[PDB]
Amino acid sequence: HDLPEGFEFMEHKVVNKDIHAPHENLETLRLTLTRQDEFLLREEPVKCVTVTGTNGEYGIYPGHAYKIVQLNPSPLTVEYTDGTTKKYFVSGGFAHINNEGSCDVNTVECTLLDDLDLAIAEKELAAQQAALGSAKDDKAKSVVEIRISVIEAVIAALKHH
Amino acid sequence: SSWRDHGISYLKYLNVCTETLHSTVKESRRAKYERWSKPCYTAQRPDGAGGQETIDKVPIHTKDY
Amino acid sequence: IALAGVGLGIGTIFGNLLVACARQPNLTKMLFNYAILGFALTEAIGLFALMLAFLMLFS
Amino acid sequence: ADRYQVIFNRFVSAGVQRNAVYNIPSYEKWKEDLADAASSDNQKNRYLFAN
Repeated sequence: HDLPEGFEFMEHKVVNKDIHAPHENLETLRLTLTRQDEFLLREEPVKCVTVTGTNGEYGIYPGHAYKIVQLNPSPLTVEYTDGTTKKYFVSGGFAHINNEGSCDVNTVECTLLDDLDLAIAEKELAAQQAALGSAKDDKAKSVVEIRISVIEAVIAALKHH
Repeated sequence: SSWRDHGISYLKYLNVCTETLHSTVKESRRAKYERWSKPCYTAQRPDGAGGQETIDKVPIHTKDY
Repeated sequence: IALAGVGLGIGTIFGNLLVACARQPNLTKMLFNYAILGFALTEAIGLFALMLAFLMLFS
Repeated sequence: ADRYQVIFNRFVSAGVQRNAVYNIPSYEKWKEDLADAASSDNQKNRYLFAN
């Protein structure tokens, strides 16, 4: 009796480059954008991806050093080698960058910036501001601040372009 | 930012962010997106009488955080 | 006084070396070799300054 | 808790539903294993990830 492990059914493993190996010049980055155990892009070759981390923005191009990034509610840009830009907006998650030329961006929610609307964000922001004064306790204030920050980021992303 | 000092965990922060993001979605698409944030989960234990005693270990809604 | 900028430099190298050896333990040999190389290169400058000092002290 | 074992059903195909397991060790044990992988040559596949 030996139960399997759910990772055995997934054959698309992660390719980690060895320390003492020759370098390779890459022209494309394999992106893997995921939302709630669902991918929008499957190892798509792209020219670059811009992700807003906690410390600041990161522009990931092929060959970027191995790194882990804790995302914040913000836009995410993907520019293909053709010259086409695709912009999403994420609410949180992580981004794993591999020196072998892969970037796995696993977000709790990743939705097109077009799907978002402006007036809805404005009214929700006003409601949250009104409720902040009437916050039951400190925890409610922090939660309302979180929501207000998310809405402000959404509005800034929309107004930028 | 200030939510960590109050004991709020990271997962609850993610849930709040997603709920706000869904609330910011257009009218048409929200019908789909809202299905990924509506709480429909509860904790229960069977008592002697058969009633499903509901637990309060973790809040279900975001306003209860 | 030139040696003040030499010895300090050596420290800098070894400083960084430790940090590197902390985040790449399996690549210690190459880092140590490069650190020795840098130390010798700085010691070259140190010996130039020492030679000038000896020329001005013993003549 | 030493670990958190999740037991579920994996849907291989329309007529095949096996039983699969996810093991989630405690933060302390995970940290120890991660440090061992980062330092020691063992767990060579997680070396970069742990570091």
